[PDB]
Amino acid sequence: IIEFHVIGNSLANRRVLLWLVGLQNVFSHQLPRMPKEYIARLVFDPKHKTLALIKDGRVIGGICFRMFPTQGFTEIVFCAVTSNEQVKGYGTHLMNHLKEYHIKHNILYFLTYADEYAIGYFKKQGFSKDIKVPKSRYLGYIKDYEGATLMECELNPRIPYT
Amino acid sequence: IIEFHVIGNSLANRRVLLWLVGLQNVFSHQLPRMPKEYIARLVFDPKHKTLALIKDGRVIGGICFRMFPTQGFTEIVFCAVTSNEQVKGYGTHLMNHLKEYHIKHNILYFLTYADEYAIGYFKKQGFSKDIKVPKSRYLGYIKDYEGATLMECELNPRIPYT
Amino acid sequence: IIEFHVIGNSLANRRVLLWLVGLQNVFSHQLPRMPKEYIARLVFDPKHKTLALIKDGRVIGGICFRMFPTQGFTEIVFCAVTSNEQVKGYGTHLMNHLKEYHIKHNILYFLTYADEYAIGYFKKQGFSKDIKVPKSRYLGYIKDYEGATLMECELNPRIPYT
Amino acid sequence: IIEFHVIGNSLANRRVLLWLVGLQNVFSHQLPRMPKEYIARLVFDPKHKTLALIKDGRVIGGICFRMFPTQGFTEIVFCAVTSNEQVKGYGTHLMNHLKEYHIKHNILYFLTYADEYAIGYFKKQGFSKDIKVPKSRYLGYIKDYEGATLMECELNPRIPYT
Amino acid sequence: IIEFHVIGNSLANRRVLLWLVGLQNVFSHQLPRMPKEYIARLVFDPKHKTLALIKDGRVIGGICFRMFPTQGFTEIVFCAVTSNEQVKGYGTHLMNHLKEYHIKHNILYFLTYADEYAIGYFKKQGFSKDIKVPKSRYLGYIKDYEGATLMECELNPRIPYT
Amino acid sequence: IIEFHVIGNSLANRRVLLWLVGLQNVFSHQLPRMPKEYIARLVFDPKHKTLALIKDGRVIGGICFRMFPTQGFTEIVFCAVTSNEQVKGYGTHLMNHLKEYHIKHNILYFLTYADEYAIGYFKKQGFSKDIKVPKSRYLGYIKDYEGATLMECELNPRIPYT
Amino acid sequence: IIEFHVIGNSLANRRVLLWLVGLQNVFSHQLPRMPKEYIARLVFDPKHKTLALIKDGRVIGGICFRMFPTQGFTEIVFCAVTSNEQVKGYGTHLMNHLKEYHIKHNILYFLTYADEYAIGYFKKQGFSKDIKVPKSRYLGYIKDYEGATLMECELNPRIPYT
Amino acid sequence: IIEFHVIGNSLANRRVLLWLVGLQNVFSHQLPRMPKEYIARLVFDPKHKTLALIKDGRVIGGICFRMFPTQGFTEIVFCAVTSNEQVKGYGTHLMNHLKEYHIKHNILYFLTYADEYAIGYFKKQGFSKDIKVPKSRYLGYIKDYEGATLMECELNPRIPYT
Ligand SMILES: C[C@@H](O)C(=O)SCCNC(=O)CCNC(=O)[C@H](O)C(C)(C)COP(=O)(O)OP(=O)(O)OC[C@H]1O[C@@H](n2cnc3c(N)ncnc32)[C@H](O)[C@@H]1OP(=O)(O)O
Ligand SMILES: C[C@@H](O)C(=O)SCCNC(=O)CCNC(=O)[C@H](O)C(C)(C)COP(=O)(O)OP(=O)(O)OC[C@H]1O[C@@H](n2cnc3c(N)ncnc32)[C@H](O)[C@@H]1OP(=O)(O)O
Ligand SMILES: C[C@@H](O)C(=O)SCCNC(=O)CCNC(=O)[C@H](O)C(C)(C)COP(=O)(O)OP(=O)(O)OC[C@H]1O[C@@H](n2cnc3c(N)ncnc32)[C@H](O)[C@@H]1OP(=O)(O)O
Ligand SMILES: C[C@@H](O)C(=O)SCCNC(=O)CCNC(=O)[C@H](O)C(C)(C)COP(=O)(O)OP(=O)(O)OC[C@H]1O[C@@H](n2cnc3c(N)ncnc32)[C@H](O)[C@@H]1OP(=O)(O)O
Ligand SMILES: C[C@@H](O)C(=O)SCCNC(=O)CCNC(=O)[C@H](O)C(C)(C)COP(=O)(O)OP(=O)(O)OC[C@H]1O[C@@H](n2cnc3c(N)ncnc32)[C@H](O)[C@@H]1OP(=O)(O)O
Ligand SMILES: C[C@@H](O)C(=O)SCCNC(=O)CCNC(=O)[C@H](O)C(C)(C)COP(=O)(O)OP(=O)(O)OC[C@H]1O[C@@H](n2cnc3c(N)ncnc32)[C@H](O)[C@@H]1OP(=O)(O)O
Ligand SMILES: C[C@@H](O)C(=O)SCCNC(=O)CCNC(=O)[C@H](O)C(C)(C)COP(=O)(O)OP(=O)(O)OC[C@H]1O[C@@H](n2cnc3c(N)ncnc32)[C@H](O)[C@@H]1OP(=O)(O)O
Ligand SMILES: C[C@@H](O)C(=O)SCCNC(=O)CCNC(=O)[C@H](O)C(C)(C)COP(=O)(O)OP(=O)(O)OC[C@H]1O[C@@H](n2cnc3c(N)ncnc32)[C@H](O)[C@@H]1OP(=O)(O)O
Repeated sequence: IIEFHVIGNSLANRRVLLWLVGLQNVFSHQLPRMPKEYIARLVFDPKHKTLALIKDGRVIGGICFRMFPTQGFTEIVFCAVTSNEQVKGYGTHLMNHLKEYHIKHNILYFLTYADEYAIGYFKKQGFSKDIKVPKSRYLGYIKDYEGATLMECELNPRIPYT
Repeated sequence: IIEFHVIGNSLANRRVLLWLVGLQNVFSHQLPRMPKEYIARLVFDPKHKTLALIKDGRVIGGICFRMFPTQGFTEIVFCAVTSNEQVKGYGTHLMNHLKEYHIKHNILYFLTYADEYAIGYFKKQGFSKDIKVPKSRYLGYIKDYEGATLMECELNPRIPYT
Repeated sequence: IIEFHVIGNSLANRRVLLWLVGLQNVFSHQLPRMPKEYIARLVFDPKHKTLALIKDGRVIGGICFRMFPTQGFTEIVFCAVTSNEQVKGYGTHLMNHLKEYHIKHNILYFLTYADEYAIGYFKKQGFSKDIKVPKSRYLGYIKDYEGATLMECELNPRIPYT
Repeated sequence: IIEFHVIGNSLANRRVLLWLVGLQNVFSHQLPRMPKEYIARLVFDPKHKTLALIKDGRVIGGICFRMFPTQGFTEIVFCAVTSNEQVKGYGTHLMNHLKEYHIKHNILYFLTYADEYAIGYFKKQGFSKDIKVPKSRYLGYIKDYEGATLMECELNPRIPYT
Repeated sequence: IIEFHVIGNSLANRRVLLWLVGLQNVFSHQLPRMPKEYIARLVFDPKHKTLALIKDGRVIGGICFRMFPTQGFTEIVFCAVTSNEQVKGYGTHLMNHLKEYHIKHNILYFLTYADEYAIGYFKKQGFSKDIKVPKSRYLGYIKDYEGATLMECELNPRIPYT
Repeated sequence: IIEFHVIGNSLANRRVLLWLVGLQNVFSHQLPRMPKEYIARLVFDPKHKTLALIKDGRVIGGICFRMFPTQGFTEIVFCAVTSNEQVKGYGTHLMNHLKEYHIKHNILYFLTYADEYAIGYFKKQGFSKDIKVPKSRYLGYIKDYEGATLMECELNPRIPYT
Repeated sequence: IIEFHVIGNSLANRRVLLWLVGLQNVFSHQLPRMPKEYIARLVFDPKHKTLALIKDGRVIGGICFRMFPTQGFTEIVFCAVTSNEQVKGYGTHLMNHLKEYHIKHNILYFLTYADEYAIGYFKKQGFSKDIKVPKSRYLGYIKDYEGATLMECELNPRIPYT
Repeated sequence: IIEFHVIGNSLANRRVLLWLVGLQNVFSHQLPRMPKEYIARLVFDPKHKTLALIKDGRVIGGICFRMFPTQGFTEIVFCAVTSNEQVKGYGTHLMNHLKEYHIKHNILYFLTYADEYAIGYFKKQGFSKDIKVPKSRYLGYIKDYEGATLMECELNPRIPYT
């Protein structure tokens, strides 16, 4: 019933392609201040990936992220769970799966910009406002959001998350 | 800078992909009573095409259609122009380009179902409630919408439309 | 553990082969007035497919059908669930999965010939004795059964069935 | 030694060639009011086939027919058994083999035009003057013979014929 | 018209496929205490062959067997003739054709496990309860049937059986 | 999420590799009187296979076995379930899956040597101290353990095990 | 009449080659203190690109830039519009197009050295003397100009520039 | 009798594969607080290498390390010598060989995290708690261990170590 797939636009077949459109749709509905062409541009950007959450063949949530292996971290671009399936643990399950996928790729730091509506969920996911990654390593790589709060999560590679 | 392109999923691909994502977004917003997943599935269906209206590199309108050359007609699936570009003649220019395209393919009949709000636009584009195409030729081919009005446009192949 | 597989003799696989034999066995036991070699011929006909119901690796039911995309409908040939798995919702889930599969293929009409003993099951699956598909479109394509009654089900492509 | 072969010109070829010459000769002699050139043109037509009755390596009878699978029927073009082999059941065995062949191809309707002398043979083979196939389905496909009688045979796919 | 074909699932053919299904049907009807899926698995096992008895194109009997050339014997798995063709010498002709086939392959011993109901048929086909093949050569190769009795037939390679 | 995979070194490979490393670790911990190097050499031996019990992507149990198809039996080399997953039926489900796998390969005899602590588990899985396979067939093929008890399981190919 | 092309010397055909010579000519005339062999070396350097401004097929302006994706910024090398076409908005249109091209490549920082004659135009283009890119990230990558003023423009990827 | 091989999982043959399993075994026994799946994941990670110490064909020690040539250093992941072969100089010989291998690859800095039980051996190997590699160069690349002590060894490329 529940699935997890790290998908993305390569160079993709139709089932993954419609999953990406669903992801772009959910991100738009759940993040109205983000321009939909901006969401669509990043979701289909080849350097971006999306951990998709599938229920009975249908997208119900996902995390869009940008891996920076040469810089040693991943940027969290979009997080969303559809309106009626929220407050059920799916958001935590998504982040946990993202953490397990990243320790398997030996990337141990997440960076993200959270506004006031979002900061609480990231704190529950283990993110902090104390940033260990040096500014010279993320500035110009992650996209800055003025007025938002930069937040960082450090992963433990000896711990299982799923 | 105004452009018209007949595009669609098959089997510039990345720019066609984002165009198809932009068309699915414009269609979904302008046709809110249509399911978004239904729109996406048809927009990316291999047997469906979309005439995209591109302005300065961005999607601002389109007509999704499904050609039935073995039956002698084309089904008009979705028509939409983004709100800020409406009442400028783009919907008329879109339909005229679609007519010229189908005359080149010896397809001279458009079929569609218009609800109470859209009937007036199709009337202004030459559509009629009198259907010359026999029911045995379109039933089970076009998608029926109960309580909507079946409309037909017959194209003149000797007339220029653009 | 229950799965749904649209299988059929191509040109195949041993796991698919033994499922087809199991389907031929179940159909024949549940339809004793059908000739076994007639069931075998259709189940193994390359133009026929069967949606197999697999519980714990073994066949327990299925629906054999013939798609007529150029005609706009699909003919339902055999429906059966093994006797010890009947009256559990398996026949209904089979029909619903078949409806979803045909929506993705833009075939929106089912036609079938029901016994006096099976006509009740088809009425519950939404079938009606009112046939919208013209006779000139199904006669000579679906297999006629003198004495039985033609039944038709129209599918809504904007609705999810599974 | 009795043999039945479905043969025909395309795109043992030399023995099939002489069989086709023998069939054209038998057809011409048994159907004297048919033009010989007309018989030869259809016997060697790529879209036409002939079920040849071979006895000890020699043609003694045949049924030339044209399959219309897109229309759901087959046109019976010529039927003949050489004089010395008539009234032995070969004409009945020929038609029965043709029926079994068409059931394997999901073609369950024969159409033909019988003059006053041939109607009786087709009646004994199950043909009828009542035509279930709609006129819109056969007009302009089968060759019409004015003042002859259109006859139809419906085949039962559950019955063995050989 | 009666023929003998040593067939079996290779790696096949549709005519061979439907014969195998017919054999699976006949074996199962004539051996009701055998699980159908067990019969199906062995009939379609690539190490198993079946000598099919074909009367007028359709299966009416057969013998399924497993050759063990490195062990020096063949195991007889299933023997059946359809009920309306029994008591006609068909089962005896099947056994004789099987014996001839194995002489050409230099396998001179048959082993089998006979019911109290079938043991009489095997005695008539020359089988004996005296087993010359050592236990160390058949145990773990032939399928044991607790309660049944092992029976053995030795073939003379200088004798014609058909 | 429970999975069963038959894996093994030869000639997903990296995930099979880590599975084989996980199996060697589980085997070594659960069988401390076995040399770790001996376990690793057999787990990675080309002629040895392992049925791996995967739970949520991680090895939690397995049966290492060596098939002797030319001799008619399989040697059970190592059986283990990790401590935290014991007494849940996994050892029984592992053996049942191994039995179903071997019936598909016409191997109907398991052989193993059980010490005083493991005899009871094999008894509950149908093994017996009475050995039907002749000594001439297994001596020098299975690895002997002096002062351990040779045990044999005979599988019924007509019974379902999963 | 007006065009925009991001061109450059690869490893270029003749129309682009003459565009590059025109660009080198305009940069020389508009930047007399820059050695012409230095301008020519950079314009034809493969790691450099030039956004060319074409009027009726003729180069009238351009920006030569060096992308440093691994460093997260682009260096602005040469900017010029021909003498008679200046003070018409072309310089702003060029920079805006450069910004749109760079947000599409996820590079969000421009760096440049402006002398006293040039600082005012860059201030109107959104450049600032407050430099957010760390010195350790641009020193040795961009070419230093003593006495000139380092200037930086940060791009917003959610804003359209053309 | 004594050997040294820099081995690792590529994309490895069986002798190297069993050496890697032995290395994973020794690291587990000698570092019990390190999860064995974590040790196995890193030892078989393609970006990791292990300098293996072989005595008479058997693994008796090794250093697992991660080269970061783009960062200018190597991370020391696991060091171990089997229990009975310790305090014999093998640990120093291993590190010396690692140093010689790294000056040949022009990497002149080692970084590692040592707990209280390990700090003394690294001090004897020339490691120091004064860290010359800037934090911006190793943070997020080497795996941090809270409570452990970061330690650094600088190599001299003009000195022979073996
Ligand atoms: C800014 C941008 O550029 C980025 O970087 S990405 C954009 C991020 N923008 C959004 O995503 C907005 C739309 N939102 C959603 O789509 C979903 O809302 C979530 C956020 C995906 C949660 O997914 P979800 O609802 O499945 O979460 P789940 O069920 O795991 O529970 C969550 C546990 O966090 C607690 N909590 C505290 N504060 C919040 C909060 N603000 N939102 C949600 N939960 C919160 C809650 O109270 C429970 O904690 P508990 O009840 O256990 O104490
Ligand atoms: C399957 C089936 O469901 C479909 O296929 S979904 C198609 C229906 N999709 C929508 O409903 C989406 C929301 N809508 C729009 O996206 C745009 O509205 C349009 C419809 C694309 C017009 O495009 P547009 O605004 O560019 O039109 P354009 O400027 O060419 O002028 C058009 C001339 O028709 C006059 N007119 C009269 N009645 C209507 C009417 N109901 N709607 C629009 N115009 C109308 C108008 O007043 C002017 O009249 P004129 O000035 O010529 O006398
Ligand atoms: C057209 C022709 O060539 C074919 O293709 S052969 C089709 C007919 N194939 C057979 O004859 C084979 C033998 N049979 C079976 O293999 C099974 O019988 C089912 C039905 C095929 C499997 O379905 P199943 O047993 O899993 O049923 P499921 O539980 O899903 O639905 C149960 C709900 O159907 C209601 N109902 C009403 N009338 C009937 C009826 N006549 N038979 C069964 N249920 C009926 C019942 O009153 C309940 O209604 P509810 O409980 O909802 O109130
Ligand atoms: C496009 C359209 O123009 C055509 O497609 S051209 C087809 C017409 N081509 C000819 O006309 C050629 C000359 N003819 C022949 O080549 C042979 O004559 C036949 C027609 C091939 C019979 O073959 P055949 O002689 O082997 O027949 P067979 O032995 O199977 O028996 C048949 C049973 O039908 C009885 N019967 C009743 N009325 C007739 C009749 N008019 N003709 C033949 N039999 C007839 C017969 O008395 C026996 O009756 P039963 O004994 O069963 O009661
Ligand atoms: C080992 C096991 O895993 C297997 O592989 S399953 C083998 C057993 N499969 C069945 O049970 C299926 C159901 N059965 C059949 O499908 C058919 O029954 C036959 C026999 C398989 C076909 O053979 P058939 O019927 O064509 O017989 P045919 O006419 O050739 O020989 C007839 C001569 O057998 C004499 N006779 C003595 N005892 C028996 C006996 N028990 N049954 C039949 N005949 C017997 C009879 O008295 C006459 O003797 P005669 O007339 O010579 O004096
Ligand atoms: C070459 C030769 O050396 C080998 O091949 S090495 C194989 C021996 N490898 C070990 O020794 C490793 C340590 N052990 C384990 O890794 C697990 O222990 C098991 C053995 C994998 C059971 O797996 P498991 O714990 O999942 O078993 P599962 O839950 O299926 O139940 C099993 C039912 O057998 C009952 N039972 C009675 N006696 C024993 C016994 N001695 N051991 C286990 N169960 C036993 C139990 O009480 C329950 O009885 P029930 O509840 O059915 O009445
Ligand atoms: C240093 C080097 O290593 C680099 O890094 S690259 C080398 C840069 N060296 C040159 O390029 C010298 C030659 N120059 C030209 O080739 C053209 O002159 C431009 C600069 C390409 C403008 O192109 P253009 O003339 O098309 O500009 P446009 O029409 O967009 O107007 C421009 C708006 O900036 C206002 N403005 C303020 N100060 C200046 C200024 N110094 N120059 C031009 N405009 C200026 C103006 O007053 C209007 O502002 P407004 O009037 O609206 O307030
Ligand atoms: C933390 C982790 O994430 C890492 O980063 S890796 C994990 C490191 N964790 C271990 O490896 C624990 C298990 N351990 C071993 O597997 C072996 O124990 C060694 C460490 C490989 C030595 O190998 P080895 O025994 O062959 O050493 P060798 O014979 O060269 O002598 C060594 C010379 O260091 C002196 N010494 C002082 N303190 C220590 C100490 N703590 N351990 C060993 N020697 C020490 C000793 O007294 C003699 O010095 P001397 O006697 O000459 O003054």
